[PDB]
Amino acid sequence: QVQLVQSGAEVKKPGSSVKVSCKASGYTFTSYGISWVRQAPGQGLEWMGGIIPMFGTTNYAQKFQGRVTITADKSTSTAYMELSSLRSEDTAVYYCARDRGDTIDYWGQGTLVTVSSASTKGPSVFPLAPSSGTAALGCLVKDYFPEPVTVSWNSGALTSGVHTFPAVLQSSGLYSLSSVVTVPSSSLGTQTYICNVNHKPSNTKVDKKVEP
Amino acid sequence: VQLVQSGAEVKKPGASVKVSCKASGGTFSTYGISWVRQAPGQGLEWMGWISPNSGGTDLAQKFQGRVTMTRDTSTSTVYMELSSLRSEDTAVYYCASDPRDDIAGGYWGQGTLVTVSSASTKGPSVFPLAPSSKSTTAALGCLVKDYFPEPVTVSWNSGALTSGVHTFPAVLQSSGLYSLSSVVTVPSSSLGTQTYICNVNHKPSNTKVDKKVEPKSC
Amino acid sequence: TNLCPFGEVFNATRFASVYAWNRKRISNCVADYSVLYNSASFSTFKCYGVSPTKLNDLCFTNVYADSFVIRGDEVRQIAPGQTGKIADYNYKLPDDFTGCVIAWNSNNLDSKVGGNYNYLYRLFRKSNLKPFERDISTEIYQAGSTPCNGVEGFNCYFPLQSYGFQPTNGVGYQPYRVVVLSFELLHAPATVCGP
Amino acid sequence: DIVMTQSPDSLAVSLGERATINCKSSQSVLYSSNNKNYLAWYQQKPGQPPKLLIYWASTRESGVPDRFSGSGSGTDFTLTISSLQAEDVAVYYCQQYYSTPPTFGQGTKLEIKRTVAAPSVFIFPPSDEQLKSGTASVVCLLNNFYPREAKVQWKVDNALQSGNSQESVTEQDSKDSTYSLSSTLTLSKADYEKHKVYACEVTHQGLSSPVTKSFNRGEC
Amino acid sequence: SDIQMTQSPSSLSASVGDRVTITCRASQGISNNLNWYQQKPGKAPKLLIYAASSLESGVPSRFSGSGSGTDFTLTISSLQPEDFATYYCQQGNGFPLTFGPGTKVDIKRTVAAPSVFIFPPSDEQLKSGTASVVCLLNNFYPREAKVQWKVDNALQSGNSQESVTEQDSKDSTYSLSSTLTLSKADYEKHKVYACEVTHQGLSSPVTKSFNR
Ligand SMILES: *[C@@H]1O[C@H](CO)[C@@H](O)[C@H](O)[C@H]1NC(C)=O
Repeated sequence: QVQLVQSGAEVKKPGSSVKVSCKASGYTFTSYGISWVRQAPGQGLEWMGGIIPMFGTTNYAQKFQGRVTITADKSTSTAYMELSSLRSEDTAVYYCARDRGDTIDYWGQGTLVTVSSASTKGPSVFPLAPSSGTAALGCLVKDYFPEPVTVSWNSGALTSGVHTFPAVLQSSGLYSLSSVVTVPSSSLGTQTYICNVNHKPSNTKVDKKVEP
Repeated sequence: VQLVQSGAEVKKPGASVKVSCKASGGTFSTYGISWVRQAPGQGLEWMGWISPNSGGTDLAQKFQGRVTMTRDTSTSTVYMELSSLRSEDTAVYYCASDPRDDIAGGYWGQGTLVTVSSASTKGPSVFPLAPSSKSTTAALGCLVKDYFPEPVTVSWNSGALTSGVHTFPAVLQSSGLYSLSSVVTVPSSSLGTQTYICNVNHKPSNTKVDKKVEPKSC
Repeated sequence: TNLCPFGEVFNATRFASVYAWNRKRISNCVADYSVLYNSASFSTFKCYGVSPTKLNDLCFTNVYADSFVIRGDEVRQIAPGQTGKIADYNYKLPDDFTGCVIAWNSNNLDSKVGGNYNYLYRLFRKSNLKPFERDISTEIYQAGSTPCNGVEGFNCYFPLQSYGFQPTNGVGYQPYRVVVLSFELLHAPATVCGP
Repeated sequence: DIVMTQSPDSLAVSLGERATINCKSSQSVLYSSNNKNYLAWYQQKPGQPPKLLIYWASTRESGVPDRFSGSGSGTDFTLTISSLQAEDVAVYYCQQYYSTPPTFGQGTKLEIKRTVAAPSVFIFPPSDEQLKSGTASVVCLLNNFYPREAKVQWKVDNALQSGNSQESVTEQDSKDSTYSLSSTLTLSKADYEKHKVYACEVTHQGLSSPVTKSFNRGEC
Repeated sequence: SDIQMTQSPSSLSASVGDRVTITCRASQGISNNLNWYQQKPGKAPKLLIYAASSLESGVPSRFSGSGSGTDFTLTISSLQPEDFATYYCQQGNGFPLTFGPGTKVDIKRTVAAPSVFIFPPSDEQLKSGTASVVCLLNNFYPREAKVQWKVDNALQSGNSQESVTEQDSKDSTYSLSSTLTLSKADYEKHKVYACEVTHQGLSSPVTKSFNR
């Protein structure tokens, strides 16, 4: 019945500070410790720090001093992890977790923290075209800062063979993503194919056609 | 290093009592603080345990639904609530220390006595007792009747007479009121030498009455 | 030939608790132990298995440095074959120890106004610590015969307790920083020597 | 549910003698890991909360005299006082903290034993101010007797009274090691108006025969 | 000096009903202070086994841990469809807390060669901003693959952002996307772009290319 709820995802400019909150419930607070670990996109788990609410003692990782400060509010059953002077390397999802001594038995939802120099910008989708068994086509979105982005193709009708990739961040650039689909070559000129892209943060839907 | 509990109070059936146990001169968090209740004229009955520095409780089955142990907001105290009070809940409640902690020697707190009874707060009626067919040393005293709630305190000659005085424990009457009698043995030579008065005091009702006992001719 | 960063552990701005005693690995350097013995800044400088005079002109393959803070009364327990709440539960030393122990007073650094309750120590364990073992478990201890699945209750308490470390404390209850050097020579080239 | 049963329920020991209080638990109180009996002893004088004197069934709490001593193992435990004094006259409980919940004994009330003492009986008629009130009550007094065992029965006009007398005994005096008892007979003033002679027949061991102190309604 | 944790193998592939055994090693001895965690993509880690030997509440009995000092092994009695995820080991014997690199587990499949395609940039971006050539692999079971991006007879490794999908839920095949980024003025330097791919299911390497 142990359950930990973390704060919402936040976007910060480089050099600023972030404060991730974590409210624990379903168990006796102050009887267990609480820890923080972050996971960079496509990387392992890196321990941030650990604090015991019984005595308020805080211990941080090797090189996070002057940057991280972890506090606990016993009355509200809430632990706050704060990281300041944030840079682009620190962008990751931070996990709150009930910390026993030699183990961690309950983990929180996590809170994504994105710190990049650019600001929100609508995506620019560019159509892919096949030429010269089955064939492959698709679309390509680029120059969008917020990570959430969706594709639906023929309004949900085209669902077999479609492969939407994970987004990758270009060098000093906004995220980039490509969606593809495999379709028989004999049906290429008969049926129309359109990719419907909806970027909720920019609130801009874009449809683009594909053809040789 | 000692534990000071809250003041004694009285309540009606179905009410709620909240006893505060403050720990002075340090904290008992190393082994916690337990609650033990003692019915008047009965044994010791454990009730539960609590951690003052962190929180969290552990309760017995017979009280699980009624007892509510609370950590302090500050001042390093401990609280305890009891709801749906029955007449059997009338007892003295102590906050005990664990026998095996040497940080503070095994010492409990002054027990907050709570009394649950349908009878309301009432003052005592005091009647003198006359010395006569007696002695070898004549014995006299006073009678207090129909008083609630306990405790009561009696003294003789405003505390001057302290030897040979016997104050008896009260008894609850079917009307829900206590009544006792306190006596004292004085030499039969001093009946006309020195007068005697009994000073009974009922702190709950805040009533102080002095009764002048006069010996009878026979 | 670079010297050993011993002022890196002895002048380490922060120290650790005994239940989580920090361990440093020192190698590829020359260490002058005669400077530390005659420093007159350490209240206790006891060595076991090694003569401190002959220690300087000697070589080892790898030397460990364990650092933590205890009470003054508990400095006696940081020694081979000792008994107590520290040696049994916080930090144990082997019977065949070949390293020194160095302790000194640290009231100004580890005790401030209103007390310094940030140093902890182990109070309960189901078994004694093995030599050079560490245990940072905050599992509630089963002091009685009734089990507890990680929930506080009667006969089940938090195993960690904070030191007082008040400025106007007694010497035996005063904060004392202690560093234990371990001299280990395994199947490797000796790399920590003296002049 | 570990029941603690002490023997005996009440003990009487002379001054300077030794007092032995037995205590038997429902099951063994030693643990396999540490061979320590999780048994404790408590003293509770009638005025204030209890005071711990023995824990782990042998080790004494600091600040108590060497008279008290913890002994026993397993499920049998005995508390022993070398020389009984007047100050350590109280009820003693044995309590175990081996299992949850911890349970105490029923208690052993310890009293000083002295020679037999006869009680000087007295009788007090109801006061005039009480007679002016709704009801009246008569007071029979027993004073300075060691064996608390004493039956008193009110007799009103040679008729045995019962169900209306409430006995009451004070605590043992520290100086003379004696008790005192007061039987209180309560009835309506109209019922008190009808009958003439009111007496309390007192029976005690130190009394060679039942001593009867009586009075008549029309007296002073 | 901290303590590092290593795992083996880096990536394992088995199927339902098989017996999978993973290993974990530490720099210094940690006694019984190792824990195993299971993380699935998009979700938080779960404690599988604490103290390297005891089972945690809510974990099936097929999971079993063992080891002491510096060598520990985690074994599964029989693999299940819900057991395919990434596994970590951590040390809880000292500070700072450190984890292992990780061990991904995917379901086994017959070796399948990747269908490779290549896409040119459309004219719509060339007006706004130079876009990249997109060469995608599709439906190959072993994720192990090297996307070689070439121009003329040389091999340029300046920029090749590889984006890979997770193992497909239906056919259990991966899909890779790589985008060679150059500028429009750079796009006229050679005007012939060849995509080269090496894979285990290919008898000989396969090159896809388009001109102008
Ligand atoms: C710590 O610093 C002091 C001066 O700040 C120096 O005298 C002392 O030797 C240092 N400790 C070492 C080097 O072990």
